Amino acid sequence: SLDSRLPAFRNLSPAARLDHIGQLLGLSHDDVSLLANAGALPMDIANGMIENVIGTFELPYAVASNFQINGRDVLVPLVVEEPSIVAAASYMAKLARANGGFTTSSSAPLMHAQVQIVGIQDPLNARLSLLRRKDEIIELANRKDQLLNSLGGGCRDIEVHTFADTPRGPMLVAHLIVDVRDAMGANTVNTMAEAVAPLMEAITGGQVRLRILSNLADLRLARAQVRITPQQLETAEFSGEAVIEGILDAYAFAAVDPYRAATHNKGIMNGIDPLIVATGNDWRAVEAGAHAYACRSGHYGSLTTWEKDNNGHLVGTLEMPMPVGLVGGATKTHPLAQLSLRILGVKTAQALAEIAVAVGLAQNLGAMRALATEGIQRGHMALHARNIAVVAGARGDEVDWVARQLVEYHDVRADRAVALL
Amino acid sequence: LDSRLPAFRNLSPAARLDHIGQLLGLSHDDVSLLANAGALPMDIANGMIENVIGTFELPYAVASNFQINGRDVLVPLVVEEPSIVAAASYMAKLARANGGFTTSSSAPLMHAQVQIVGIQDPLNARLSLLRRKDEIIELANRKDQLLNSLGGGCRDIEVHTFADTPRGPMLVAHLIVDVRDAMGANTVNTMAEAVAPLMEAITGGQVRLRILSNLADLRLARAQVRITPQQLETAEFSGEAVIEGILDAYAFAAVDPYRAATHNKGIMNGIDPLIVATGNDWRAVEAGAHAYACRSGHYGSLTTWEKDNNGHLVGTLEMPMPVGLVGGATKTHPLAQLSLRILGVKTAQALAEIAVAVGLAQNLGAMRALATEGI
Ligand SMILES: CC(C)(COP(=O)(O)OP(=O)(O)OC[C@H]1O[C@@H](n2cnc3c(N)ncnc32)[C@H](O)[C@@H]1OP(=O)(O)O)[C@@H](O)C(=O)NCCC(=O)NCCS[C@@H](O)C[C@@](C)(O)CC(=O)O
Ligand SMILES: NC(=O)c1ccc[n+]([C@@H]2O[C@H](COP(=O)([O-])OP(=O)(O)OC[C@H]3O[C@@H](n4cnc5c(N)ncnc54)[C@H](O)[C@@H]3O)[C@@H](O)[C@H]2O)c1
Ligand SMILES: C[C@@](O)(CCO)CC(=O)[O-]
Repeated sequence: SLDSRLPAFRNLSPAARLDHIGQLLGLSHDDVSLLANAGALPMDIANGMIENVIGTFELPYAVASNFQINGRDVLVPLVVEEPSIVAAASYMAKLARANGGFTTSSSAPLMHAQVQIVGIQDPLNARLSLLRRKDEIIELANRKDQLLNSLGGGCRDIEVHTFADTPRGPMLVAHLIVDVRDAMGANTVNTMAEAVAPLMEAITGGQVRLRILSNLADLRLARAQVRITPQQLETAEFSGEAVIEGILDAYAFAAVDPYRAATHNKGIMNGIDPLIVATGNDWRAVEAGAHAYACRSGHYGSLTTWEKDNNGHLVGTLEMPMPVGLVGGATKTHPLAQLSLRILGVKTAQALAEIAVAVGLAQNLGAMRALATEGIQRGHMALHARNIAVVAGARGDEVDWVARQLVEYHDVRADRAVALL
Repeated sequence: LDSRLPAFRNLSPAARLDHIGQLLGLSHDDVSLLANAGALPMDIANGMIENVIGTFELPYAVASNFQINGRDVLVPLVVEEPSIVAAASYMAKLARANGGFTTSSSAPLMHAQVQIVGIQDPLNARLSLLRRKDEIIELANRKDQLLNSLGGGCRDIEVHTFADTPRGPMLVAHLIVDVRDAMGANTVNTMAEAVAPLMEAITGGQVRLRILSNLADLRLARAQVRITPQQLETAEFSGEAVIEGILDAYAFAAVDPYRAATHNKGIMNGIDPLIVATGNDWRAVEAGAHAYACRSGHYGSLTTWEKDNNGHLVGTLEMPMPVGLVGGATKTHPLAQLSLRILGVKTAQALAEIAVAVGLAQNLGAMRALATEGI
């Protein structure tokens, strides 16, 4: 069984870290070659992915340590540009280990396919006409994709919503509820929506406009739970019971003030989005479903919950839409995306979804723990000290050195870093 | 500069590089940053984030035809999904015929929250804190003599109160800070941590969070576009019919969050790649975008689409856009500095105005294609 603790991983060299990861996972020489050498994404593949390609763009590729999900250790690849993200997530995962790690689950990979109908003077009546013939509609959609049905997916249901008074007149919107298995679902549900559109026009007598997937995938939920004891959060300056209370103060702040909830949820996506990028998935789709879900109640609030249990332990949850894919798009064509999937060892898209929410939950806890105690700057600015040196006017050889002087004076500021003069 | 770039799509990436270099007078140093893979050295990438074991590549593209306030610009984009660069370049082409994209922006102002709990008289303490704002503003600014010399710094204080939370009433002070050419997160977090003790001394509570807000509604960027019906006539539909179909798609997104989420996702399909190419924090931009889209309590569309008195299609995009030319990873990543040289931006707000123009163009391309698709 795998062991993800990785002692002293933080201070190894990039090549030494890569060698250590290679031995743990049994990666081939070609696998480690893809990360030890630039240009893993070939120009012919890149030119065929998006338009007007003139090259490639690199971001650091990292691994978060200590993660244990449903009793099994996991290494998590992350691709991002911001410091302290990987460190905080590894820290919080380390704390979660002592109490069993993370406990996750997920729903079926259900996606919405919208079919918008206009030009109807009786949208409410047309909705009942569609619901009456729903089996005839579901069958038509499922006969368009026999492979997905053989894989255990397909259209499961239809639901119809009406907007009888819009500025452009009455509107009817039918939702196909489609199990997309291991795909993100975009092209699967868009094709079904195109297939059922003429039948819907005949049933309702209106004009179908949009046939498009919805990114508010509130039926594709992934969940994560975590428990932290007061003893794990004790510092030389704060008691662990006080840290837990401060974290609860920060959670209620996010629940009532959207100015905080936006930043609170941003910290969650600081952990989720790099995993999305590392696996070649669409991070815009994940961000849209996350933040829109955060306002489903009519008030933009926190995606996570934080509570104290009857034992005084800090318990946290994260439940959110998580539409990710193992097949389709850049997940299969980017060789480093396929390597990330092998590093994770995930065998279904839902398994990858559960890892993502576990990381996001850990990320949010890391920001809150720092914010409630010493502040965010002490630990974050220390890992940011190289960039502050480049900003103050050094950057040549005067960098990688005056960063130390900032850290040792516990004063990573541009006003201080310019003490080069 | 002429950003039209004919015969660019079917060309080769080298000839594309050859072009872009010729149009801007790029150094052979700059051209080699993109000709040879590995513009980010390990020594640099190892000091950017933690636990670095490699680098991860995404295509680096340039959208054509864009024109902002009369000035032609080339827009670098970094993303994995197709059709984004093409739809943006073809919408920016139609915008050229009517003057291009027209943009404006507010001052680069960011919030810094200081949360204070345990105050028994938070409403009274709010006025006591506001009356001594000049001390708080001064103290915050003496922590960044550099920003103040460049014309920035903490400008104002606002105080909000929440008398009804399960953890008691809270007083939340907002530092209003001009961050000039930086995105501003670390900058205002330092200021927030610096003024918290004085705030506690005045209010008598206990300070908890000292952190910026990503809902940066004081750092708005605005974009405008105009399209005439003759530009939109297809094979089966008239240009007037296409405009009406685009308006139907907009009202759809305006009433249904399930559509608005996808509608706004298309907007960030154009913005986020520019954020990446310039080495900026795309999580902060995404959070500010979507939280702003539901400021009314109803999650709606960030863009607007109307038919003016001439029958022309007119679109807008106003949204928070905290970006930087300096700070974070912008000054550190070599290709990020190259992206800024390709763009020619001199301020962070100028980068912001370009971002919203690309998002507006991306949203138009998505709606034009969806509205014209036949049954
Ligand atoms: C982690 C810190 C940055 C510094 O750690 P420390 O000094 O305090 O304790 P330590 O004993 O030394 O390190 C303990 C453990 O941390 C890991 N570890 C430690 N250093 C490591 C390293 N260099 N490499 C690898 N692993 C490392 C490593 O696993 C280690 O275990 P080990 O014993 O070695 O086996 C912490 O201050 C911490 O989490 N800060 C929180 C920072 C944070 O959230 N950033 C998020 C981005 S901002 C913003 O976008 C988000 C937001 C705030 O706006 C959201 C919101 O508003 O909500
Ligand atoms: N939730 C969030 O959005 C969040 C939270 C915490 C940290 N961060 C991270 O903070 C970083 C952004 O912080 P930052 O923008 O302050 O960068 P920075 O901290 O790297 O640099 C800020 C300093 O640059 C100096 N400066 C010099 N010339 C300047 C000029 N013309 N204009 C403006 N500043 C100038 C200033 O003195 C300023 O203090 C990002 O990496 C971001 O990911 C983000
Ligand atoms: C086309 C679109 O779905 C982009 C796909 O990534 C956006 C939209 O529906 O408006």
